[PDB]
Amino acid sequence: EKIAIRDFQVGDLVLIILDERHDNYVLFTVSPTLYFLHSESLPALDLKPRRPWVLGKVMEKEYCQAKKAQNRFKVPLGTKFYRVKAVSWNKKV
Amino acid sequence: SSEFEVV
Ligand SMILES: [Mg+2]
Repeated sequence: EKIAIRDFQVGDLVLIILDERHDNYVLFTVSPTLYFLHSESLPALDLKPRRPWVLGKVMEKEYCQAKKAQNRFKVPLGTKFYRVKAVSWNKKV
Repeated sequence: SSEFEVV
């Protein structure tokens, strides 16, 4: 019913945008922490590795740290970030 | 993954 903008937990409705700085889908947030959309969620949201934003529902989150400077998230070596699995609010894909 | 690890 309402969009979460921080303190994401499973069940939350979230706004997901194709970020220009990272060339990757991220959750819109006022938090200083990075929340990336997990690559496995792209087909559930009708996205491709090019829609600009989508609403999603949080199913899972995983706290991660970059081990390589050159990675899929374009974050510096050692950056920590969450990876978030999401699905559409009401469509089974 | 070699790119990142779970903390
Ligand atoms: Mg991924």
